[PDB]
Amino acid sequence: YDIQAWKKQCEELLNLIFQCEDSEPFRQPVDLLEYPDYRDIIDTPMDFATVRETLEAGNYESPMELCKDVRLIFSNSKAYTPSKRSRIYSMSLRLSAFFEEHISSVLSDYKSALRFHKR
Ligand SMILES: COc1cc(Br)ccc1CC(=O)O
Ligand SMILES: COc1cc(Br)ccc1CC(=O)O
Repeated sequence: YDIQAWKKQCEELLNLIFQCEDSEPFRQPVDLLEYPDYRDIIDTPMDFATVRETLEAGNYESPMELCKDVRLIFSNSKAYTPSKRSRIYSMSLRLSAFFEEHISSVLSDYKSALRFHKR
């Protein structure tokens, strides 16, 4: 029932994401020089370095907030892709499946810890 445990769990999950090849297009903000129309389609850019930095600065209050930002990386990829068969979008789907598979217990444990605290 550790209310703070999600933070290190998210740091470890981000380490796994950064280790894998599929995260390369999502590690840093999208290069606007290589994709000049990006901000015409995407309102809120997001990347894994920004998520990790927000976490490390103590600027997430819960794993749900981190999860909303990570999901924004994947929804931005889906919205910017010219095709559902594109290389970068296909990497985003694999990374999203891995992220969802691992964030589920982090969210459940956190919500369980808060319920126990409220008793
Ligand atoms: C992650 O942003 C993208 C998502 C998709 Br889908 C296609 C291209 C980009 C730009 C980039 O390759 O950084
Ligand atoms: C850290 O990422 C992974 C680790 C393992 Br094991 C399997 C799949 C992935 C996701 C991906 O490579 O897209």
